[PDB]
Amino acid sequence: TRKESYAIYVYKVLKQVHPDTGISSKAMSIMNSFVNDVFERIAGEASRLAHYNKRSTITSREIQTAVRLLLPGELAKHAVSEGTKAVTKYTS
Amino acid sequence: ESYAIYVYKVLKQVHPDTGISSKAMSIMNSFVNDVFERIAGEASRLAHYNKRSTITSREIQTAVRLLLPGELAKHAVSEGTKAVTKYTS
Amino acid sequence: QRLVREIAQDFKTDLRFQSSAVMALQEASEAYLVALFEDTNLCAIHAKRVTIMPKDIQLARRIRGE
Amino acid sequence: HRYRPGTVALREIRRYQKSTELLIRKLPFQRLVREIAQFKTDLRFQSSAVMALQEASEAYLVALFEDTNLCAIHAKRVTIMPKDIQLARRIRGE
Amino acid sequence: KTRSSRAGLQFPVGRVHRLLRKGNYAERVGAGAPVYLAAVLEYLTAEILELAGNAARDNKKTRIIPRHLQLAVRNDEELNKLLGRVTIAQGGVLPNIQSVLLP
Amino acid sequence: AKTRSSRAGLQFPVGRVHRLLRKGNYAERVGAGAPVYLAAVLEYLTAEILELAGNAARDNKKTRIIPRHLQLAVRNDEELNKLLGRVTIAQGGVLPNIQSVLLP
Amino acid sequence: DNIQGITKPAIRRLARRGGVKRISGLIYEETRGVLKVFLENVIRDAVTYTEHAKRKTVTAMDVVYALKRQGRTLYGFG
Amino acid sequence: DNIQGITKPAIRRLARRGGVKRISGLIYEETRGVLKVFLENVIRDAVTYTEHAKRKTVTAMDVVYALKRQGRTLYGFG
DNA sequence: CAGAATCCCGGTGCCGAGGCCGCTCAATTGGTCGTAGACAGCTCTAGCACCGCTTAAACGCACGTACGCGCTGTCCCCCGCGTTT
DNA sequence: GGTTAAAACGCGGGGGACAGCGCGTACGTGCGTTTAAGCGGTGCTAGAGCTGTCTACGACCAATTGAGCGGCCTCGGCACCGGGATTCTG
Repeated sequence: TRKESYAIYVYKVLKQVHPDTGISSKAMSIMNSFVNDVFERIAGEASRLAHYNKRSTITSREIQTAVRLLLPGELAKHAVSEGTKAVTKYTS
Repeated sequence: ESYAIYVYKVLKQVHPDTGISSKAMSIMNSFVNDVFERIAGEASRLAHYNKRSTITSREIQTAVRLLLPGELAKHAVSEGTKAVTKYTS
Repeated sequence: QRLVREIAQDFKTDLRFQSSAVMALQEASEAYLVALFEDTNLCAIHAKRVTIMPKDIQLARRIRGE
Repeated sequence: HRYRPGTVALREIRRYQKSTELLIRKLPFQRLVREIAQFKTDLRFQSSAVMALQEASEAYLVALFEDTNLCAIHAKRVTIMPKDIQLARRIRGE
Repeated sequence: KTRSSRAGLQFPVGRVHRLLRKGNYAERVGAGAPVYLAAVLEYLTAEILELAGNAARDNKKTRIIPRHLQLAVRNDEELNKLLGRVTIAQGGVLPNIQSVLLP
Repeated sequence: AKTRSSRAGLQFPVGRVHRLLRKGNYAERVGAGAPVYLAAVLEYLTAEILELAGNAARDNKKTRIIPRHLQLAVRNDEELNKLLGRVTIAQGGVLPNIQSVLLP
Repeated sequence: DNIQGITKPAIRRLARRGGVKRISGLIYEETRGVLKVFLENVIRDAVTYTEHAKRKTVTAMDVVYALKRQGRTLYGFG
Repeated sequence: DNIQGITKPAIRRLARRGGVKRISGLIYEETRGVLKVFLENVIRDAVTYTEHAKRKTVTAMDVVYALKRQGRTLYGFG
C-alpha cells in the first residue's frame, strides 16, 4: 500500500541549494522526521492560539504568531519574510 | 463558572468541620483544569495513533495508566471502572 | 514594577499592565531564583566550600541546561 | 616501549569522538531488554525497536557522563566518582 | 435525573462531556469517557484535600491555605512526581538545612 | 490550470499541507493562506539546514550527505542548536571536545 | 538603572530562603544578570501574546501562558 | 542476570566518548543501575502502547512515542 | 632517536543513490451556501497620576575570626600492557 | 555451526586522591544615618467590555486529470585493503 513522504521535495530543494550533492537514505529519513516535527509543533501552537481567542479558523495571522513564538532570533525574522513574500505573490 | 461548589462538596465528605480559603480554591481550580487538559490531550493522541474517530473509556484508561504514577494509577483505574460499571448497572 | 516596565518598553511602547500580571511575574521570578540558589548551594557543598561562588551558579545553569 | 599513563587515554578519547559506531554489543543488550521486558509475558519485538533503544541509551549515557566530567573538573579532580554522577542527576532533576 | 446521580459521583459529568465535545480532541466521544474522567478527577481532588486537611490539623488551623497545599503535595512521594514542574503562589518551600552547615 | 505551489512560487506541496491541516483536528476551519505560509516556512528551514549540511560535506570531502554531517551542521549553528536542543540523531555521534585541563 | 533596585539585602533574603549560609560578593550582580535574562524572555513572550490578541493592556493570563510555554506552570492566577 | 553483559570495556568506551580521562572503579555499578532504570521506564511505556494497540509485537514507532513522551525525540526511525 | 600511530597514494569492486517508466488518488476548478467575525456603536472601572504621610528598609561603617587557600607528605588505585578464556 | 573480536584476569608502578597545617582577609555581627517603600486619599480616563449588521470567507459538492508513490534496472561514490612516508611520544 502506498504511503506519503517528503523525499522528492527535499531532493528538489537540495538540487537548488547544491547542484552537485547527494543525500543518503538515512539522511532523507531524518529530514522527514524533522519536517514532520516542525509541522506538528507549529500546527499545535496555532491551534492553541486559535483556541485562546475563540476562533473557528486558523489563518495566516495565527501561523505567523506561532512561528514568531517558536523560532529564536533572526531565523524567525527570515521565516516571516519568506512566508509574507510567498503569500503576497500568491494573492496576485 | 468553575468547580468551586463541587470542590466544597468533595471537601465536606473527607473533612466535615473545616474550611478553605479562596486562594486555595483557585489553586484547586487550576489543578483540576490542568489534569483535565493533560488527560484529554493524551487521549486525543492515542485516538490518533490508531486512526479511530472516537475517544472511549478504554482510551481514557490508557491515558491515565500512562500519565499517573503506579499506586495512584491503580486506584484511579479502580474508581473509574467502578463508576462506569455503576453508570450502566 | 519599575524594572518590569523598563524592560517591557523595549518590545512595545506605551503599554499597560495588570496588577495580577505583575504579581505573577514576581512569584515566578522568586521561585526561579529560589530553585537556582537551592541547586547552587548543593554545587558549592560538593566543592567542599561554605561560601557560594559565581562559578557554582554557572555550573548549576550549565548542568541544568541554561 | 610504553606510552605514559593518560596518553593512550587521550588517543582513545579522540578516536572515539571521531567515530560514530555503537559501543555496546548487540547480543548482550538484546538479552537484557528481553529479560527486563517480562510487564507482559511472551512478547515479540521488531529489530528496529532494539536499535532505537540502543541508540537512545547510548546517547543518554554520553550526555550524563559529560555532566559527570564537568562536575569532577569543578571538584578539581581528574577521576570521576559516583558522587559526581549523583550530583549530576540531582541537579538534572531526576 | 443527573448522570452524576446515576454514576454516584460528585463532579458534573455533563460539563465534562460538553468540554470534550467542544475542545477539539476528536470526532466522537464514547458515553463512558466523561464518567471515567470525572471519577478520576474526583479521586485526585479527594486525595489532595485529604492531605491538605491533615496538614492543616497538624498546625491547629481550620481553613486550608496555600502553604498547607504546598506542604501536603511536597510531603508526598507520588504527588510531588506528578506536580514536579508546578509552582504554587504563596506556597514557599520545605524547611531543611544541610548537615554540613550545622555546628 | 496551475498548481497552488506554482501559483505561490514554492517547492513544498501546498495541497498536502492543507489536507493534513483539515484532517488533523486543529480547528473547525483552515485559512486559505495558512498552508502557503507554512509551506514557505518549512521550505526555508529545509534550505537553511541543507546549506550547512552541504558545507559540512564539502569540508569533509564527500559527495553524499550523511547523518554525521547533519549532526555537525546542526550543532555547529547556534540558532539550530537552540531549536533542536532536545533531539537525538541516530548515528550522529558527538562533537570533538576535550577540556583544556585534561591535556598538558 | 532600575536593575539596581533589586537590593543587596533582597538577594541575601532570597539566598537565606534557599538555604545559603555565606554569600560571596559577586553573587549579586550575577543574580541581577540572570533575573534580567529570565524576565526578558518571559516578557517577550507575554507581549507577543498581547500583540496577537490586539490588546494594549497585558493580562495576567498572558503571563500564565508564557510561563507555561517556558515550562513552569503557575497555580493561582487563573 | 543479563545486566552484567554491559561490560567494563563498553562503559569505558562510552566514557571515552564522553570525554573522561580517568575512571574510578565504582562507576560501573552506578552506570548499570541508571541504565536499568531508564530502560525500565521506556520499556514500560512501550509495552503500555503495545497492549493498548492489541499487538503481540512491540513496534519501533511505539519506542519512538515513549521517547517523545519522556522528551527525547529520536530521529531516524520514522 | 627508537618505535608506536598516523596519514598518504593507489587499486579493487560493490551496494546504495539514482533515472526511467506506470498508474492511483488526490489536487484543481467551477459553483452553492451558511455564518464567522470584522466591524460599528455605547458603557465604565482598574490602571495610572499627584499628594501628604508613616515608617519599613537599605546602606555605610567598625572590626573579628571563620574559612578559603596554598603547600606538603604519602599511600590508595587506576592505567597500561600482557595473557587467557 | 564456525571465526575471531572481545572480555576478563595479573602485574608493575605511576597518578592523583587524601589528611593535615599555617596563613590572609572576606564576609559576618553590630551600629547609626539616610532613603524611599508602602498608605490612603482624590481624581481622570484608556481601554476592556457588552450590543448588533452583513458580506467575506471557508466548507462542501462534481467533474476533471496529472502529480506522486512505486517497481526495475543502472552505475559510480565509497569503503576496504595494501605498501609506504611521516608525527609524536618517551
